[PDB]
Amino acid sequence: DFRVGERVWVNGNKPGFIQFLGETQFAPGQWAGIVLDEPIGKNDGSVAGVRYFQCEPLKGIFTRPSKLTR
Amino acid sequence: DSWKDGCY
Ligand code: NA
Repeated sequence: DFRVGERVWVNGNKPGFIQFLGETQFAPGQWAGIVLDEPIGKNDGSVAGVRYFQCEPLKGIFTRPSKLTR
Repeated sequence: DSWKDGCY
C-alpha cells in the first residue's frame, strides 16, 4: 500500500512524508520512518546508531504503517 | 507526548 515519498499523517494529525518503509534493527515487524513537518519526533532518521534515513534532529519518527493515513 | 508511545 504505502510508498516512500508519500504525504501522510501520523495518528491523523501529525503531517509528514514517508522516508523509509521496512524492517529495522530496533524492533520486529514493519516500520515506517517519517519526516515530520514539525520537530516533534524522536530522532534524525537514525536509531541506536543505525541510519535508516536522514533528516534534521527530532523531525524523524518510526511508527507502524497502520498508524498512518495517506 | 503519548501519541509517540510505541514509536521510535
Ligand atoms: Na496538514
